[PDB]
Amino acid sequence: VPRGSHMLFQNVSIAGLAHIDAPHTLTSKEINERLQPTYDRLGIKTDVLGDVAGIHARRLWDQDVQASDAATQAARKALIDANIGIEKIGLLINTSVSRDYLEPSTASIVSGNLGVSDHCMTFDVANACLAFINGMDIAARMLERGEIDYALVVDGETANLVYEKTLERMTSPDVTEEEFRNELAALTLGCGAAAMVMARSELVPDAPRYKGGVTRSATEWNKLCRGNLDRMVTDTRLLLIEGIKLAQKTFVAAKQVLGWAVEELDQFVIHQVSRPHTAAFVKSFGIDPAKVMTIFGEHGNIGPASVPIVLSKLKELGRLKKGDRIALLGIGSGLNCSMAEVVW
Amino acid sequence: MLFQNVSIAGLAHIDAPHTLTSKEINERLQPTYDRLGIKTDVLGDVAGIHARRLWDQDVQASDAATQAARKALIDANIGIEKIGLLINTSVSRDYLEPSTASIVSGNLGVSDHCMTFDVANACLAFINGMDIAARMLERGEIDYALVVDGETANLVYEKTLERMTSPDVTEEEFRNELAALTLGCGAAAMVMARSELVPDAPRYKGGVTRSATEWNTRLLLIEGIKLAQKTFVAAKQVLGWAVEELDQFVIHQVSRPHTAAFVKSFGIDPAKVMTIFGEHGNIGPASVPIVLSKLKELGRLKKGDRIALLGIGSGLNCSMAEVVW
Repeated sequence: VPRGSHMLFQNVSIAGLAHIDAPHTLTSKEINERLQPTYDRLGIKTDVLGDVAGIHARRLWDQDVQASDAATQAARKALIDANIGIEKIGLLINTSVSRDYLEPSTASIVSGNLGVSDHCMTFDVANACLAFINGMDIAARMLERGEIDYALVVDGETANLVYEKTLERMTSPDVTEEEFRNELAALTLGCGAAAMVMARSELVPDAPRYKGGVTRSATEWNKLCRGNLDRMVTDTRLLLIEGIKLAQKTFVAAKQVLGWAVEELDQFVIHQVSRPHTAAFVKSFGIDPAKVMTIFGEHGNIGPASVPIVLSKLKELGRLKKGDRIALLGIGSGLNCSMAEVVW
Repeated sequence: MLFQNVSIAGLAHIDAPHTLTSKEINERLQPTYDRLGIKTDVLGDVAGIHARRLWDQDVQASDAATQAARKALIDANIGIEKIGLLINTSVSRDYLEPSTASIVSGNLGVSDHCMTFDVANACLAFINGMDIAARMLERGEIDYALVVDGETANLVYEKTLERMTSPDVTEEEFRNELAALTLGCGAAAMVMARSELVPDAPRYKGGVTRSATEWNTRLLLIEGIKLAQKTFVAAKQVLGWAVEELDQFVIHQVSRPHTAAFVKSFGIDPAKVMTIFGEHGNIGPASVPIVLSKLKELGRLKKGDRIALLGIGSGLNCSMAEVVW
């Protein structure tokens, strides 16, 4: 019986993938030492970072590293992984939450750094921690159509400033319990970068395929997590609960359009938000935890770069083999939930 | 191949309510002009910007984009429940996270199927957003899309005026900051749709982009125009473009010198280039759709009119697209 493609992407591949780990380690132990007087004043006796959130360390850049710098570093690495020159790139999309300026785009700055040709289309996409997937989808539609041969999706996150200013606010003798709780999740963020080269499958016959997938939203929850360059406020409780509710809705759609059943997927590359988020997600959908790599523990939450960083790390570790069915998914501020598939 | 089944179902713009005249601004800058020995009225006489609009205090980009979106929905005569994609393309943004799109969408009450995100690309983003939406519409992923753009500049004026009139500011800094005093507030939204749903609606054909990211305001001019020429050459090949066959050019709204340079370089009839920066200043990526909406509202657009949407944006980037009314 002839069936439709369910609008999944055809002939779109992943030609190259790379990640950058930021150089300076900041441990939760050091952070707690700094916060201890405030903990004591608030009567907080558990390690809310290392034991509850499950984050033991995260990485930071130097103060003077911009989103675009980190993104550029990842891009050059991904180009090498794809064994192609920048002159072949017809589209470059930057998907980071971190941003150099209001304008021009961070993508234009990265493109300038790399030396893209005058045919290269560039722009930023912003959608909290799901934007890398959005950028992949945007690139995929052009590649499928045959408009371009290769695309770069890039993402550099700088959390230095938010750490600096949050730690200052959270150690004020005047800080309230409410503001402390509001800003706590900022201390689970991490720096890092990722880049991906995507291509028409014709050019890279043995490369992984990207099929795309599905999205559902609950934009009535757009206030749950709000962040600027120096401050992030989060309702962690509702983020968790409403996130899981939305994911259940998305999974139903995934089953319909992707044919997903959890036992048949080989890897789940998921949003890296916290141990409790991960535990709840895995438990909600009856996922085998062995199929869910996490990096939150030593890198924290790297926003929209998290997913591709985890994928790149799976690649470098030799965890992925030809034929493996890889679920890429995330819940991001919005609220939004996207689920997509890669066949290695 | 150009897009064959992508149409414009609805279009609206919002003019911001408060006028700040350049004469009013100038009275505040006079002492500083004198100090630097300038003498020239850069805003009024050079840039040709005599006024711009400002929102009420505490209007956010999302608020302005929401007002426009509601008006565009009415223009399209559809309910919010029909929207499957909402893209926000504004330079102004409420936060880094979440997207300004999600906030506008929460204000409108979009459905749980509605995909949203922001696109940022200086003054070109609306055209980028249209193109992204067109691709989804064409593939049958959605039936209707909103592309929205709300720009706020209130804070810019307060901050910049104070800063530029402070002691020790150089002629260099002062002139750079004058540029900020050409920015205006405003909003626009467009409903795009699959054509079989809206026969007789204008059709979006798509377009071309060229970039000069090596260039990353007097230079913005010449280099931008050079980039535009390159882009127009490409446009000729994908769109069948010839200057004399286009009925309107809807362009980035930056200044008189930018506009005159563009018109002269391409040998365009200035009557085919509506401008609004005289009264509204530079509204960033909202400028193009605001001008298109004003042309529509004013009865300037006729069935079969061939319309060039184009912008020269920071990057440098240049994008051109065609709408057939």
